[PDB]
Amino acid sequence: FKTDIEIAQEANPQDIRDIAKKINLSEDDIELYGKYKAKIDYNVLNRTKSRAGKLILTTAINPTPAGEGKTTTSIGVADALAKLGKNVIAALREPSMGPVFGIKGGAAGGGYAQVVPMEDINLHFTGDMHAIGAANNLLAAMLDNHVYQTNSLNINPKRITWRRCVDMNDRQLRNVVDGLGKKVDGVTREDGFDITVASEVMAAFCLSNNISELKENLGNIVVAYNYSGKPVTARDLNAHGAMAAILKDALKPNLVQTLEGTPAILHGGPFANIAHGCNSIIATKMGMHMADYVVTEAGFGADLGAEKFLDIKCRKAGIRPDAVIIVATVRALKYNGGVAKDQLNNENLEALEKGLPNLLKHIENITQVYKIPAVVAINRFPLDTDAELALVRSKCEELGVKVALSEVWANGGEGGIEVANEVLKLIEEGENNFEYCYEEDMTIKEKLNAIATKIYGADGVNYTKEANKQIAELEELGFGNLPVCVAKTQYSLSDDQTKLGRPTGFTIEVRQANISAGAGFVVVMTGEIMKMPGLPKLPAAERIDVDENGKISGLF
Amino acid sequence: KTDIEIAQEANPQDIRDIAKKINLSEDDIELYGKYKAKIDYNVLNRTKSRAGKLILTTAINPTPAGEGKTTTSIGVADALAKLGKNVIAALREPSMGPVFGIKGGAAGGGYAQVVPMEDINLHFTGDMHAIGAANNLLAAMLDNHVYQTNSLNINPKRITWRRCVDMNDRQLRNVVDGLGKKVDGVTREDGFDITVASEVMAAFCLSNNISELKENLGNIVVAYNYSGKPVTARDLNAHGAMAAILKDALKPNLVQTLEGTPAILHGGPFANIAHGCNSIIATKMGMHMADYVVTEAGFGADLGAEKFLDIKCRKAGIRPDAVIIVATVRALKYNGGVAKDQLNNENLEALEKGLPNLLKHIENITQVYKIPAVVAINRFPLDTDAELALVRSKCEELGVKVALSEVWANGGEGGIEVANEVLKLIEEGENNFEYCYEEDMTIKEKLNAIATKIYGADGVNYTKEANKQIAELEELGFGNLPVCVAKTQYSLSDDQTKLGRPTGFTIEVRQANISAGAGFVVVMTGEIMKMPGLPKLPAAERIDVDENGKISGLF
Repeated sequence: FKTDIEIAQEANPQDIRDIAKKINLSEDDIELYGKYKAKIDYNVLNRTKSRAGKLILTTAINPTPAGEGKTTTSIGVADALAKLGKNVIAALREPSMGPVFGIKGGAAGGGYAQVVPMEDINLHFTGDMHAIGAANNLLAAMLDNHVYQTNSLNINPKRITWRRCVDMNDRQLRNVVDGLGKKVDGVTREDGFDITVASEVMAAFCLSNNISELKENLGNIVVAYNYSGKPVTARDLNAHGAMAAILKDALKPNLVQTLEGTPAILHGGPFANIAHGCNSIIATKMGMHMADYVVTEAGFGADLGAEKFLDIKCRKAGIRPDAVIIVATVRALKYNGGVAKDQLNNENLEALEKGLPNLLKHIENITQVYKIPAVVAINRFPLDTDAELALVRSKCEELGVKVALSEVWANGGEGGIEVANEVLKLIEEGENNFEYCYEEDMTIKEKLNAIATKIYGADGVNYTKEANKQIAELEELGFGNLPVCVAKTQYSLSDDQTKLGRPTGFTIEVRQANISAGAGFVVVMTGEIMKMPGLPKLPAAERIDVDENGKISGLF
Repeated sequence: KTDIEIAQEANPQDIRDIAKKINLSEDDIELYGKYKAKIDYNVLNRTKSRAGKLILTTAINPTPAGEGKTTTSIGVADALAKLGKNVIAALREPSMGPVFGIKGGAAGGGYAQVVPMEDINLHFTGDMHAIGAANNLLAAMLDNHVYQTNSLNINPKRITWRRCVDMNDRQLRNVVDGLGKKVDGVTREDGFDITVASEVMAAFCLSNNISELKENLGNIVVAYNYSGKPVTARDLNAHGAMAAILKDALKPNLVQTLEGTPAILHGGPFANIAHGCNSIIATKMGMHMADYVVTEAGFGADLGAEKFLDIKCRKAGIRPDAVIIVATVRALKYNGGVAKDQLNNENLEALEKGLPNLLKHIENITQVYKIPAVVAINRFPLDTDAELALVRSKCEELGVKVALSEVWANGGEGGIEVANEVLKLIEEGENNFEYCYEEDMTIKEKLNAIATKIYGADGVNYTKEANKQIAELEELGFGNLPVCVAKTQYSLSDDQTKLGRPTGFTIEVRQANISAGAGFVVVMTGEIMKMPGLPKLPAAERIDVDENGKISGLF
């Protein structure tokens, strides 16, 4: 048994200039950040011909307390396709540095399906998070400056929605009052900080097809409302040009590699509840432009990440997945059947059949609602009996979807050959009549009803009085044509985190709706959301140390 | 031509070729593009030093118009390269915040610049972001400790640590945080500084290595307990994580001048509440990789040079071999009573009235610190030969040559006269370097030595709160540390209107604070703005990006 850090330290990563050569990138097309990291110039998309690569989307069932192994499968499949002689790129998200100092930080993946360098990725990496935060906080500085100087835009201070950010888990900054002191020290008002990955800049950063669309999206950001009730934008403050300049280099995707030398692109990392939870469009487009196959993923389960990948990202990017990988484990399905977190290692065919409807619902959503070829990837554990694996296979064969066993955590690309070959079969043969869940012409409530009934399995959607008032205001201002991003719990298809398996007779309770005009969707809240996490009693930072030679210990 | 046209028309060499000039291998540097690199600080442990000489560039008290101190440092470095010397220019990295308020600007000016100018003004190599992340992590765990248990018995009204952001945001000067539910923290007053004002930056620049950085960060006093005792970052188990955040940032950044001379940019603290010099690691790396190092200190010789010598050189164990004092005829005539609009006209009477300012800085460098000095005059076209002869005559009486500098328009060729006099001062080797005070003196004795010897004051006056704060610092054991005086830079006194060389004045001290991480006591003679504000029409409104990602409007 080797830890993930031991494995990353014993692997021999190639010079990134050689990794770039695998995808036909020259020295003038990349900017080095050391010998193991590089940023890819996004202008290469204009002076090279596209390869029209295939898009493979990795999703999973609803998260369980001790699983969440979507990324290990994405990397293993990418390494597997490389073993089979394919030109493949893995497209993933960059994690937030903040949580590393609270709860222990981890690898991009795990076991022998990792991305290297592990230490840099968890920390500053190539500086993307700092640039997003600087753009977010510049807009806030220019907003408060306008109100302080003249307020010729007639901004109402009690209606300012823009919040500052920091890449730290600091509960102290959730609710603040600033602008205190002398008359030269600003205008007093209530304010607050989010974690940087929660900023709307991050969502617009990840949903821009190029630098021109980024500057336009940043300008459309609604930061406040005037006394007449009309939105005030970053463009009204003449700030989006400076924000785009701060993000000029950050928008270049970051090129790294897996343990086996497979090219990997890490770019962006928004939330999967108040945002779409996918990596940037630029990274996915660049992969499809430079490679024949692209393996990407979406956060949480297929009811949240895959739904937002298809109904938000793919719509704005003009792309369509050719195959979908649905990751699940026998332990996770038995958890949906009533087994506690301590009894999962024992064989239980009865609870496996009670939790299996969860996997079956995600299969029906991908294959019958969106009409995309799918394959179930089971991360096999040693104590998984042949009767348990045969039951999951039989119930999935009834829906026309194969079940491939995955062992990428211990064997790397060799553990994903069975999944990769089934994906290649789904791409060559098998139909793809990709359909969205809803259409843009529908109203906000019609789109919410389409998601809850088709995807979640609910009978309908209920709204609070505040929700009905906010939604109607959005319709009057012209935001009813945009997609909706539902912020609900990930542990269940419903909004109740205890309804495991496949709930039926339930309804969705909507309590808040806000506009993210930069990214181009409406955030609909079905509960309370923590946009700024807190530090525990004993933060992981207390164990982090540096020796006399500059070597970091205690990160993991 | 503007500074951008000169920087855009220049052909910068690949940074790997610049590294070869200073005997750096490929494994000794980390590339940030082909024009920037970070130097592994571990090279100082596996290679032998060249024992390079240290050249300090300072100037007279700043004037509201001319500011060519950095331009002279770069021009002289290029001049020494012309003479066949192995030279490195060591300078500071500017703050990104002000770029969005007023203009962004060149590292230098004219034909004495450092390239790439766009990256230096913006994210550069990410050092500023790392300084801010460490500052804000310590603040997060400080508030977290009080929220969880407060077993250290921290008094919230006595928390001195402030958060930071690299933006000119006046809104964050005075805040109240910890509001809301019981899970949202402990309510208290707080505030933000600009990142370069953080104490992390001063300790970052005053650490000889990564081990000293982690120890200095641990000594940072963030608050006081109810018993009046200091609470440190080490008490919070925070300095290990802070040093990790700064592991790569502590590596000096390698760039180049317009003429290919190697240049190192690292650190940039304030020159009033801090020492206003670049990092010790950068200066040590320069002396380790080159035979001559040209560095500078912010503001005039009464502030930057005093803190470079009495703080930086003390903690680093180095001593400058020569000092360059930069001045202009317009600046000296400004100290003589001429307004900002009448400076282009000849005025030999006002030139003699403002010259005592330059003469005072010469006496401080040569007679108090006993360092060879040379005056570099950035010559303007309307400077008459009679004006240049008067400045020369008054300086020859003090035993200091006057060399004319034209590096702004001609580059290294304009600084050959300055460079040759520096080498002449160096080839003698006589080192009688003395500090202004000694560590065993008390805080009040150290302030009196600075005010009388350097500033020219009769003495130092203190308010009752200043006497109370200083006495508290003495009880806690901080009286053995150097002092960093935070006063106006436009005058030798604390009154910004007393130009020239004031005589009958006294220094008024109103507050004293401890920066135990950096290792000095900050003494203010007035109010200091640690968070600047945006103007009515910020330069950010002119910044734009085209369809290919080219930035316009930065300068």
